[PDB]
Amino acid sequence: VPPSGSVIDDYVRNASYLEERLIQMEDATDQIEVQKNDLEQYRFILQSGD
Amino acid sequence: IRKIAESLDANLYDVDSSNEGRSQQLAKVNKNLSDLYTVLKTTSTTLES
Amino acid sequence: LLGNALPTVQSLSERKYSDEELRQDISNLKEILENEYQELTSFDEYSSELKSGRLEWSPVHKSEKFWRENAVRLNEKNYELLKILTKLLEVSDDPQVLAVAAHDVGEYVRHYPRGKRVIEQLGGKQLVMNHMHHEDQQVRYNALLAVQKLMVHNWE
Repeated sequence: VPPSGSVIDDYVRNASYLEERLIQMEDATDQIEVQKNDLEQYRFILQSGD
Repeated sequence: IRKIAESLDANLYDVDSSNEGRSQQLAKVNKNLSDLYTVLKTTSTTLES
Repeated sequence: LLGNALPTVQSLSERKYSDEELRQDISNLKEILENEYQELTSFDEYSSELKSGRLEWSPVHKSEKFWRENAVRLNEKNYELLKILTKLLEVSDDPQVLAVAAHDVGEYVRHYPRGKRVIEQLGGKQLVMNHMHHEDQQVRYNALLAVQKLMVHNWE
């Protein structure tokens, strides 16, 4: 087991960074897809103009 | 009709009575969906990367 | 700027020491390190930095807790200075400059909800789409962040 420096806190830091980095980036698809679906539904609705 | 529709499984919208007005509505609502089409691809490209 | 010792102060404060001297010394270092600048006004300094044409990162740039009442007075000139900054960005090629502006563009919605209409009247959405594929990784990453939060919060 080669000695490992005190960069354990650096690991803590970058993990605590990546957590929100990925949370904020992932929590968007759930919305962006439903907005797409709603707009597309509105489009077919309007397709019956006659 | 409006306040009975929601009680059951329903969705509400609004549409212009005129015809070319509906055409313009279609054009304006169609303009702003390519961005929506692309954004998911972008975020995925970031995610898997 | 170049130090970023903020992580270090807590790291060494928590760890083990038998001496009676450095314990309070590190606390003094931390309190004089953060209070000096992190506890400062922004809008005046924001204007000073933008008019100079020099844009960089600073605790003001990313800090948000002290950004609960800046937006209201960012509208004094109808965002004239900030829209001009966006224009210079459109005529700028420095990746750091590209990213810093979009950061606060996003901060707009993150703090101020009703400023969406002025953003719409900016017309830079297509330029954000163009920025999506610009060569630098940071610029397109931050642009995707900004546009994504804009679109999602636009309904929010």
